[PDB]
Amino acid sequence: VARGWKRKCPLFGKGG
Repeated sequence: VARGWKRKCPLFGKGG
């Protein structure tokens, strides 16, 4: 999934 990028994915935060 590409919706949970604000949890364990610090790569895309504000940009997500």
